Amino acid sequence: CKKRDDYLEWPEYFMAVAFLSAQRSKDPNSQVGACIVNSENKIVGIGYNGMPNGCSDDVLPWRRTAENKLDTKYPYVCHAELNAIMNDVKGCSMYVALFPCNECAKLIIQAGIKEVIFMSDKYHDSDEATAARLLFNMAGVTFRKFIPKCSKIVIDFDSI
Amino acid sequence: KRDDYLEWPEYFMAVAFLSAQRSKDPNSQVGACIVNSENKIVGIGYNGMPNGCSDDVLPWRRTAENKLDTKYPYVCHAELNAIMNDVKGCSMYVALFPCNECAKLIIQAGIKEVIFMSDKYHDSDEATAARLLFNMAGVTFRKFIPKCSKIVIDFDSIN
Amino acid sequence: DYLEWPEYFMAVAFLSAQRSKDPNSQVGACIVNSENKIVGIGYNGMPNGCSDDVLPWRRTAENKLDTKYPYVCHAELNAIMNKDVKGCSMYVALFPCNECAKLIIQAGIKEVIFMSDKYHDSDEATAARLLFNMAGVTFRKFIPKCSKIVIDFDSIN
Amino acid sequence: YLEWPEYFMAVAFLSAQRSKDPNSQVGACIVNSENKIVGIGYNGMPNGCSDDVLPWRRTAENKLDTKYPYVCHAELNAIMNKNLTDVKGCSMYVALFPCNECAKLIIQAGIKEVIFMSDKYHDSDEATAARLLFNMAGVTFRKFIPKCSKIVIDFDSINSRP
Amino acid sequence: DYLEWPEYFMAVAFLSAQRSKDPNSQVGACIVNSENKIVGIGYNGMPNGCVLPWRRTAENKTKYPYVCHAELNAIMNKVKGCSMYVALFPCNECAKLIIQAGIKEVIFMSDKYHDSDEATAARLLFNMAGVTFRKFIPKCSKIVIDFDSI
Amino acid sequence: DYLEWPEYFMAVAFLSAQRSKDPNSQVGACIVNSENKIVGIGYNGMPNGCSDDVLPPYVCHAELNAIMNKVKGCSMYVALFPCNECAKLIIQAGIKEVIFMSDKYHDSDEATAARLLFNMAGVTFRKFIPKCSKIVIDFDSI
Ligand SMILES: [Cl-]
Ligand SMILES: [Cl-]
Ligand SMILES: [Cl-]
Ligand SMILES: [Cl-]
Ligand SMILES: [Zn+2]
Ligand SMILES: [Zn+2]
Ligand SMILES: [Zn+2]
Ligand SMILES: [Zn+2]
Ligand SMILES: [Zn+2]
Ligand SMILES: [Zn+2]
Repeated sequence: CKKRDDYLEWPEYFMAVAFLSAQRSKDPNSQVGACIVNSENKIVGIGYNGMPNGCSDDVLPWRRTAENKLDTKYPYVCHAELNAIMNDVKGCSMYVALFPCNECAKLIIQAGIKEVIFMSDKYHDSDEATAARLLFNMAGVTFRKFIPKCSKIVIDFDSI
Repeated sequence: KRDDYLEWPEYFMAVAFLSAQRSKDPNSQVGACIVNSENKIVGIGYNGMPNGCSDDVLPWRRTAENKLDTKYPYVCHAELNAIMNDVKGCSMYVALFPCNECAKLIIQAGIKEVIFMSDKYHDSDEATAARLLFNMAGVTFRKFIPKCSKIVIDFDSIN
Repeated sequence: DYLEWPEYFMAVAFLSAQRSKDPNSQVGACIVNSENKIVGIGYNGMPNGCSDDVLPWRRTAENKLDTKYPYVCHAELNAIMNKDVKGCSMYVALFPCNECAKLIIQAGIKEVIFMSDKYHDSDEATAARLLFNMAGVTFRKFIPKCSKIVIDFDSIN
Repeated sequence: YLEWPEYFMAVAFLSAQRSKDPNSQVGACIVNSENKIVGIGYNGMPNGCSDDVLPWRRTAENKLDTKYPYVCHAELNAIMNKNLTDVKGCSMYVALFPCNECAKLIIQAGIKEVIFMSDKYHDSDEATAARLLFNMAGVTFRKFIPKCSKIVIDFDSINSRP
Repeated sequence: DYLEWPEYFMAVAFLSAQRSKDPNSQVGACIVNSENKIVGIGYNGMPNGCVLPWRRTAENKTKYPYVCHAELNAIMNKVKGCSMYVALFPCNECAKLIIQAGIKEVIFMSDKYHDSDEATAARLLFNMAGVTFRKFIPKCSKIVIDFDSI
Repeated sequence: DYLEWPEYFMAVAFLSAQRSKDPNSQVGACIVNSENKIVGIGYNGMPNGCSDDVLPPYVCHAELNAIMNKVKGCSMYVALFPCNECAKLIIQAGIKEVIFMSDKYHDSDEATAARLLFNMAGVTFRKFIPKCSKIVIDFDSI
């Protein structure tokens, strides 16, 4: 009687926590998650994109375009990376579904996170992503693309 | 806003079930998740051998002549590991109702509520003693009823 | 004539501003708990390990990547990252922008005490007020009993 | 004067006298690298369950009428009695060599050393399991050899003639 | 026999006192929070990193110029709204530390020096600052720790 | 022309002194860790709860209050060189360095005993020599 060979390994596990957390998002157009892990391979912070604490997802607007900027989500929304850090984390790594914008890059650096592991870099050519890479390069923060062993993971509550 | 997002009860129990998938135990995979009053996760655990103890030398079987040739003298339950990963005033989501030994730890850690998926062994001495201890310590417990039976995580969904 | 706690903490925020290497704008911030301990201090600048003269400080340029705005960190962000702060109050020179407002709310800060609100009618300021209103974070203008405070190191001798 | 190892073991033994267990009293003391006491424990019922309602007896018709299902060992209580954040890297002084269930806790807590006075149950299965886990995990353990066998605490000593 | 919390805490203070290398006085202190956790332990002695040199110079410029008191050491090892168990009623300097530490109660075994100026000054400081002090009355005078007992 | 850390921290010490209701003298102290974070601030005054008391001994020094207000390996910035009682507190707290502005009571018994204790225990004491002589906080600047 020996150990399992088919268990979930730690890299897929941490990114899966990020993607699971993203499913909590009330944003109809974008759901992103983040997971911060320390040198002990323990999770120290988790976040998803949404409105700030105490603020109703049925009181602030979710639309991406409007005549007045104040009628869009952008003045109000918190990115997954911000929420994970606000949930020390110095010498840690962040698993993220999407390469961080430059504003998140600032927080990541000031939080003392030394490594960002991303699933998608879909907006690589964006100003936001270009500024983020430059900040990480100057700060000595690693960023690398996650290459998963599997494309999907099933949580079955009836397995118990 | 979306009207199909993952709600927090299902999320916290999903975290416990995901963590259980890391277990090297061939017969039982159990996870637990501790959550504070701000609805933040403060601890996650699954069942396994202690830190630095190889899953190859230590036995995984459930029965043998000598108990030292079974997993029971060596294995750490999900609840222990969740706690060892303060937690005073928190809630614990766990796939299986805690044993009495886990109940002791849960009480001494200051956990106030236990939310469980399965109570398979309700009539066991372990579960019976666990309930009494919780009753006396003022730790409440309740069965979790999922909004659905499965959750799929797709890493390609971001693309 | 002794300095009061609020004057002291606003003084610490303004003092902290003088640490800034921004050639055009110097801003400071101080975070305090209910026991009147300073829990965080911040000033505006580039992220840790950066602008060793390398990132731009200019306010206008051909494209925004040549300006400081994609790179610079506000005093409020740095104060929060400079040491939890749940149940604390933040002393700021200027009313925080909506981006700092998000961070303040998520940090669990419950009170912002500001000197100036000169951009009150801006979208950034408006969004900040709305978010604080919804999150239950109060904000009040600081009324100093003294406009100036002099620190002379030779005063002791 | 009392040296530090004798002192920390004496705190463990003194703490055991807090126990309401009428047949066995065990104490444990957790100490960090600066010789600061970071946790103290003794054997007892869990928090909120100590008001002389649970059974202390060792034999009965039914196991649920004994102490064993309910009692917390000293090591468990010391660890749970202050994770000032944590007790990682600390040493535990305990009256008896820990059982294998306490071994699990001690390992997962990040304790690096166990100093014990008695190993009277060393030929036990539980003791063998404990040693295996400690040795595998890299937790060092050593038997305490005290400079003296008895320590007297006297409240009159502050007022009395030396 | 069985020890109640107060006897246990005073016993920790007295046990700690035995670590002292001071030949003239051995004093201990034990600081306890509202949940009966020990948050600080101290005994009297010389400063950290120290026959100490220059003693005659220090004496001329008390007979104990270098000593650090049990109460000072317990506080430095710690204190919210705690209680302090101490073998000997605190002096006036220790009273200030205890007040500034936030300690609300001092439980003392000996008040040998009640009529001293230090103790009088200490009582006044405690009364001004709202810090309770009360004399501890033990059951048995002696507690024996026997390492063979297991 | 930006303020550097040492001047900043001594300025905080001097700013803290102005919290003092003591009409005779005002001293301040600021404790800093190796990451340049303020971890404790103090000024001289009456014990907690006793600021409305006058008693024609009672006073708590800046250094004591800074340590009580929240430090092993830290540095303390102080407006005045510590007395011997504060030196004991500084040593037992594990503070490694005292940076002082004034030592105008150097030949006193108190300051001499303090130096002796710091010498025995290996606490470094450093005369602060500031770049700028004065700093002005201007609330109307915003
Ligand atoms: Cl793009
Ligand atoms: Cl940009
Ligand atoms: Cl805006
Ligand atoms: Cl066994
Ligand atoms: Zn972002
Ligand atoms: Zn269990
Ligand atoms: Zn801002
Ligand atoms: Zn045990
Ligand atoms: Zn004293
Ligand atoms: Zn002094």
